[PDB]
Amino acid sequence: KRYTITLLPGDGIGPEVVSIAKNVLQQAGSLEGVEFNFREMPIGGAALDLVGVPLPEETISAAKESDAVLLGAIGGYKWDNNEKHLRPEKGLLQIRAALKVFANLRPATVLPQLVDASTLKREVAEGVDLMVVRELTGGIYFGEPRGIKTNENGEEVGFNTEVYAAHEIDRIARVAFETARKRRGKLCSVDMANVLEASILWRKRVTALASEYPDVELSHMYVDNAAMQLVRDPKQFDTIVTNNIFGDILSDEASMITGSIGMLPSASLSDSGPGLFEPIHGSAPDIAGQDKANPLATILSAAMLLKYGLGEEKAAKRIEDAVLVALNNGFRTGDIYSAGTKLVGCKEMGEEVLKSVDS
Amino acid sequence: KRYTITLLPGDGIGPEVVSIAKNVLQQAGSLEGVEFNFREMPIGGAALDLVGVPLPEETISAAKESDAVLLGAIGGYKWDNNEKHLRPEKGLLQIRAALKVFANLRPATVLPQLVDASTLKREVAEGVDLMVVRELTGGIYFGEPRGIKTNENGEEVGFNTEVYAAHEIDRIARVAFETARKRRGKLCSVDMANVLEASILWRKRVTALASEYPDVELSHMYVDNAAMQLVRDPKQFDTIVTNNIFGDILSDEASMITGSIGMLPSASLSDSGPGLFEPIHGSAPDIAGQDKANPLATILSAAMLLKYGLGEEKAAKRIEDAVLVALNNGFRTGDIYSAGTKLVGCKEMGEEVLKSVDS
Ligand SMILES: [Mg+2]
Ligand SMILES: [Mg+2]
Repeated sequence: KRYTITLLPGDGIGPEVVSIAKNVLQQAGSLEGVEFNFREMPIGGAALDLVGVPLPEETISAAKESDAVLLGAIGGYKWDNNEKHLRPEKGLLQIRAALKVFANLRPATVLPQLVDASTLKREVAEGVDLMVVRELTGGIYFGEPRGIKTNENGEEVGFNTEVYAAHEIDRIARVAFETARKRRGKLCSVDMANVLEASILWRKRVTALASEYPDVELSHMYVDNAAMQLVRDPKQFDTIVTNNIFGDILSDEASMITGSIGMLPSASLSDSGPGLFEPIHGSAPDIAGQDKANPLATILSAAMLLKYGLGEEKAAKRIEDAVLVALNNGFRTGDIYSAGTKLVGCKEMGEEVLKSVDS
Repeated sequence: KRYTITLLPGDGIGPEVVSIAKNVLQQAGSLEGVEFNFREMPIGGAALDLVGVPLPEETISAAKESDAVLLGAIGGYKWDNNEKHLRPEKGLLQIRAALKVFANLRPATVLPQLVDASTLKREVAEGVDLMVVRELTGGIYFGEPRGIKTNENGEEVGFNTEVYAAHEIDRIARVAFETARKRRGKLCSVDMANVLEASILWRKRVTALASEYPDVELSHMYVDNAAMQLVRDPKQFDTIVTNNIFGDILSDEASMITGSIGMLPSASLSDSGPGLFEPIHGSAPDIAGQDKANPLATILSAAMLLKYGLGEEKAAKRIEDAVLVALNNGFRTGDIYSAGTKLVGCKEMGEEVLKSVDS
């Protein structure tokens, strides 16, 4: 009935779109007898300016002690020439690690009202609805050893290590099987098991877990083939599970295929703590304060918060329905504007979503 | 005026399409005062059946002593349950290493006659014409150390090493710069320099080579952004250079974006020896001997052989022009057939190309 939510407004358009999502979350939850206590905490450039680091401990503490975390965006010109460990992005890596949210869920859907935004033909883009479950805190991005060394003659050698232990594969796979159960019951595990030992172990562990989720249809696909299949017939996918680097690449491809980056939400889940919910778009510093931002991705991230974070299915559906009503009514922010629709600002789009909720 | 060409017919539709490309190469060459000595040598399943290994030494020798190598296809059901080092695919890895062809060139072009084959809208697909220059013999596919080990806890850990030495990056970059010079003078180097040390070194070496090719416009792009840009605006690319694993993924994405896999040729180039030229499609064992294969990719691979392998540009243009004429005249094999066109078999398509050359 009452949940604790940490808000991380962050940078650029972050505070603006989180403020709207906060209100939508309140109203939708209210209609299901659910109430929230919100606390805003610093992260990213906002934290750098206020505290001097991208992620203060107080923010980690508040996040960990809450039921779920809703983040806006991170990044800005001001901090782009900071040392690496003091860049806003570092705070995002750090809070994922601290919350142990190893599972990144990014749903790529093409909404009926926005089909023509995709560069894919209508009959190919219409009905696309897939979920990339990406291992988020491990693999080659974090693997050791790594470096640039000067070998025995004058010459530099640069190296990185793709590495996963069995338990890291198991836990991301389990989340993917559970996620397929909340969707259409089809899971495609994507790897390079024809050449990489790390992928051979990936496929071995996923294959072994299949018997524990016998209700889910499991298939396997190579990464380069998945990159082709997303272009040729993306409607074939329900849920995809893959490692960090392949998930990064394939999800971004899928996101672009839908055609509307400003619409796309994300969830980052752990085994037993609060999840982290965030739009995948950036901080869009050039339109900050100009009332142009698309709040719908953050609103849909609050819907994922309710569904995947708190198990509040009905409240989440209320949010998703109201977004569809706003789009059905012809309202579009600039990034999704098309002839014959109603171009609106961030605030007005937020207002239109709120009325369908409260209708 | 006389060149030595090694033919590697290989498996499935390989022999069929190489035999046609051989003749097209002969005729086009003839019209430019160029003649060829051809020798066929075993590789793949054909070598396995004949000699017992995927790549006999005699084939390496013949290839190395020739001016260029034209390969058909490799693979088949018969040998799929062979141990790894005796699979047909091993022979392809082995001949690339032996020939030291570290540069894989894959042109993704959407031909005007075949635009509707792409799942991308016509206005996006029309005019796509890019070249992926992929490092072919190094990186994580071949990197050490690698394996699946059992650690401390009795738990398996799987790992691989993405590694490049400076000289490996320099030589693939140089080929890419030289390739952009033969195209539109634009080179986009693709990496993950925001996170991988190996990519930091990649970007450092490519950036340093720019001053030696000041005529070429160099830009840099992250891999996940490139995967998006191929979907959103593939016409923006001329030449791309990238490492083995990223090149594999992005080229396959680009191939699918063109819509017609059976049309796509490839070249693998070395510093000073014979190149290896091959269609990117597989051996298609289900249509072998049925006169259904599309010979055009192999024919266009022979055009790359002339141009990139031997510097015979006019003869290469003769081949390319004849393919366009065949297509303009409405001829289509099954894989590129559309309503209103003339469905033909492999032989007849070959004949139409040959007619156009010899006129
Ligand atoms: Mg990305
Ligand atoms: Mg491939």
